[PDB]
Amino acid sequence: IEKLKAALPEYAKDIKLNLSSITRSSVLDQEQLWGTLLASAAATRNPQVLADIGAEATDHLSAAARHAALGAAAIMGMNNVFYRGRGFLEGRYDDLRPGLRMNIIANPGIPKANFELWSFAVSAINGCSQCLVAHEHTLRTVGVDREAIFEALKAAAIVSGVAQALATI
Amino acid sequence: IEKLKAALPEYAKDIKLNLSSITRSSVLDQEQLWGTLLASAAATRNPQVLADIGAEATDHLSAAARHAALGAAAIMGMNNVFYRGRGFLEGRYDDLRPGLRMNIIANPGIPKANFELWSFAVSAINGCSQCLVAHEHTLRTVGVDREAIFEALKAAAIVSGVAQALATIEALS
Amino acid sequence: IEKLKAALPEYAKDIKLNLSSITRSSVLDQEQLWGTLLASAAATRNPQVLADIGAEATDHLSAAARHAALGAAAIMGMNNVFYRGRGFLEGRYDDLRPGLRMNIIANPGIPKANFELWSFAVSAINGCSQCLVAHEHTLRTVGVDREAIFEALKAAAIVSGVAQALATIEALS
Repeated sequence: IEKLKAALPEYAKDIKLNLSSITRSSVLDQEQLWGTLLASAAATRNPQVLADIGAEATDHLSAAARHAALGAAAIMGMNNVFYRGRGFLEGRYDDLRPGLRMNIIANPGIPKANFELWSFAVSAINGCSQCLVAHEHTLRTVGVDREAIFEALKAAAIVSGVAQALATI
Repeated sequence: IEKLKAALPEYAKDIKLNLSSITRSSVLDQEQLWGTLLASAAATRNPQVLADIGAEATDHLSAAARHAALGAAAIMGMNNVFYRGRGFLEGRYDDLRPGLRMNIIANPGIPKANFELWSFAVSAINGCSQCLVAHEHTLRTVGVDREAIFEALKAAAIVSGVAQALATIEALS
Repeated sequence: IEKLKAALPEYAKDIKLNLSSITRSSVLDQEQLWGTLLASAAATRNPQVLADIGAEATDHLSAAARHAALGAAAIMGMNNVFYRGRGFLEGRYDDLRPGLRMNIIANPGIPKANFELWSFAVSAINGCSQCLVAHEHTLRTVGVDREAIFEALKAAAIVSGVAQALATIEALS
């Protein structure tokens, strides 16, 4: 949403400059861009941005896609915490069974190439490496350029910057 | 708790099933099962979520209990930053008095245990290993199990997933 | 300050003494302690805290300064995520070219040795080791004392504790 680029303060010019440029590249198609932009935004917790990018991510994302990217955010929210947490315990709990349900990572709808990538984005924002890494893997395998994956990280990072600046005014 | 479940969308079923399972569970002291779901929901920072795990906790915890829980998140919000922080600085700050009071550490009511428990929980939501390890090494001393610390982590992670799941819908309309 | 200290609960007793203690600081400046305080509040994302600190802020800080601390939080918000993610990938992308504009960092408007203190404090709140370490290195290079940097870290953690503490009350009841 352009009203979103317009809401950014003047001491956060860079973020604006980075938002209009990331939100209109090409390296990623539309479903991969807006899909990541949507996932990242719900992950910032700033509803302003989620409402805006989402409104824009309707003329690009499919009905299933929207739910997908939002599901990714939902489920990485739990996992990013779990795995990073276990990871900090020197493997001392790797034996138990997490029990956490997550049939959705099997994507329950939409291509994994995209699901997986949006999960990357979210993991980048939440700060969980044991997840950021495996998704870069699951991706790299199914394909996806090293360029596309990087741009997504750039997307997560820029969405996070917008959230912060809009949350300072 | 049961109310909050009809909230999540069709795209977050896992979270739902996940939420009814962690509480339906019985791996730890019912108390340990709420000041952890509480301190944790408080850690998430979602107002809606903190309210529900606020309702079913109304004496589901021992009054001074909530104080300990909610006090765990509050004091950890400080600690998880300072310590994670000092831990990134190559140890060039390991000898400076972090004149930060945290006396609540000598927990109020609740015996100095479940504190380190939901404390541990909170540390997970915030991502501070430095703390997460100490509260675990200590928890594994006051005779606290391990399936229970694990159970706590599952709890911490699930509420966050519930937080994220909710906050997205709570905004869009 | 005072108005914010009284809004906090009883159990958050330790944070109180902390914000109160961090407030009447000598270690850092008026501009320093306050851009940090201001940038940290913005970083905790808590509306109320940004407001109380801002209100008091625009009193010890110049417009160019208040804007700088807010720009730091905004820009670190982008950078703390990118750099952290790239480090998680183990340099396997360390030179793919970020292509992310900054410069607010090159020239923030006010003296760097203050903008850096502010970016540092925010990187501690977001938890980016790559950034904290860079900004901490930079700081020493330009003359700031580790006591001062240590003071900024504390500020950030204490402010964080405030946000967390005030957040729960604001939610429940």
